[PDB]
Amino acid sequence: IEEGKLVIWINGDKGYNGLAEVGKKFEKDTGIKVTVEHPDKLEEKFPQVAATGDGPDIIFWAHDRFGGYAQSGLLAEITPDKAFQDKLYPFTWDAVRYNGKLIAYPIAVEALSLIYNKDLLPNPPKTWEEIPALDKELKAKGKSALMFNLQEPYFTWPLIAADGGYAFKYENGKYDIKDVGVDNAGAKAGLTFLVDLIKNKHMNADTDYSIAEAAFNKGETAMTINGPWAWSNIDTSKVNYGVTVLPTFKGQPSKPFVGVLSAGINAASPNKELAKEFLENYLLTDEGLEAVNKDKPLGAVALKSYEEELVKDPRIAATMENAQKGEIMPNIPQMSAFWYAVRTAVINAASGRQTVDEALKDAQTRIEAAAKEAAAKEAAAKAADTQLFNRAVSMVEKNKDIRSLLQCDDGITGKERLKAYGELITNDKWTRNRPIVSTKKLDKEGRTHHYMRFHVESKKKIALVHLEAKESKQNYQPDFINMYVDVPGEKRYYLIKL
Repeated sequence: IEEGKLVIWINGDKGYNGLAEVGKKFEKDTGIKVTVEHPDKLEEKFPQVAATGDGPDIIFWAHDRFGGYAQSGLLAEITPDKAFQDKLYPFTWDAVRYNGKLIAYPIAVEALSLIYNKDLLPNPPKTWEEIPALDKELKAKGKSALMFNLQEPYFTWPLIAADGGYAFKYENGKYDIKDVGVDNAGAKAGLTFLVDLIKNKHMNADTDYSIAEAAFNKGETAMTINGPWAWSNIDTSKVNYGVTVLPTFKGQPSKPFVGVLSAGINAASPNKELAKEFLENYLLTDEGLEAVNKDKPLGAVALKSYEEELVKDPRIAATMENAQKGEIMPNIPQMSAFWYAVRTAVINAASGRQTVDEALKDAQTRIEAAAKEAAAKEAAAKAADTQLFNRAVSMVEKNKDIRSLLQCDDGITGKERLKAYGELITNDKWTRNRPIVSTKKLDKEGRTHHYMRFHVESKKKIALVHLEAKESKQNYQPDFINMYVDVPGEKRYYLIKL
């Protein structure tokens, strides 16, 4: 990655010519060249090139893919101040957090809405419960009330979640991956309502994306559930349509999954401050987003000032309302198990191959099984820190010069047993437990650097040890490249220098 310029990757269905115009304005004002590219499979290539210290400085993609990048240490923690954060809707910041850290800037927000035919239905239903009666009325006119894709859980989840289903619990700013909400009472109630619509012939278990789109766009059904990617085909159909809040179920909003197009900074980039400057001062502004939107519509946006302009279009207002009431898509890898399992559950419940309770219990079990590891990854990460600490403690306590600085009680009867432990303030947080931890950065070459501090104590002195270790390409264990000890009243002592 070249220092003093920015390279940006974004998908080829986005407004990349518009983004390139924001880049040319940045360059006009600052002298810094901005190059926008839209390589195919950028989301698969990114983690491969970033790990070698290559790739773009900034990547734009749906927020949920960034959890895996962050787990791999490939995204830099971003540093917007609180004034900047207050310029975006607060829920959007929840979509770009991993391990308690902000790892991308939210740009736009997408979610399913209720799309309705204003000529058949000028007053669409506020509740799911009223849809059976409305269908009876529309059936008498040779129409139906509602058709939408029943094959895919992304489309059926909004109803299943409404009364309390959820993929994984989000609480205290993070996911509890072992806390899955697929076979709880809320999910059962929503899926039973869906299956009852099918049993009562208000919907057909075979309806899929194409069949529902064709019925709505031909004026055969009064409503569908779909997202903003579908609006252009309806425009061509000339159906007189509106877009509105999804119906409530048991008095609770339907909860569609929310996707937040976000901009992440490559952890290996030598241009992190330039990327922040571009993103905060040029892109996430009314003028910057307008330029992107004019090329290809962003939909609803995270930036309050520009969203307040876009909602002149009530369809955009509806996307945002549904998104604010929705479930942010989780950014953790066990969602692959969620999709696989809930897809079978909903198909089987809708076909009658299983009951709702059996279908959802089987799904819940499969997801929990998938979630049983993942402890393992953070456990292994912690054990890597414990190994760095134990190696460093051994080096320090074997060093004659450091023992002397610590005024160790050593002599013919024995050597003093030193204690070692972490700090009371760790990453600016009160930690009475004195934890052993490192922080990580990626260098220009994509190699991981680990930074750790800990105390060593003799009866006479308590010192602070600092170390930096660098990932090895030959060995599992990293190499120490810097290590020093500050003993009060003494000169800093380097065990390893540079």
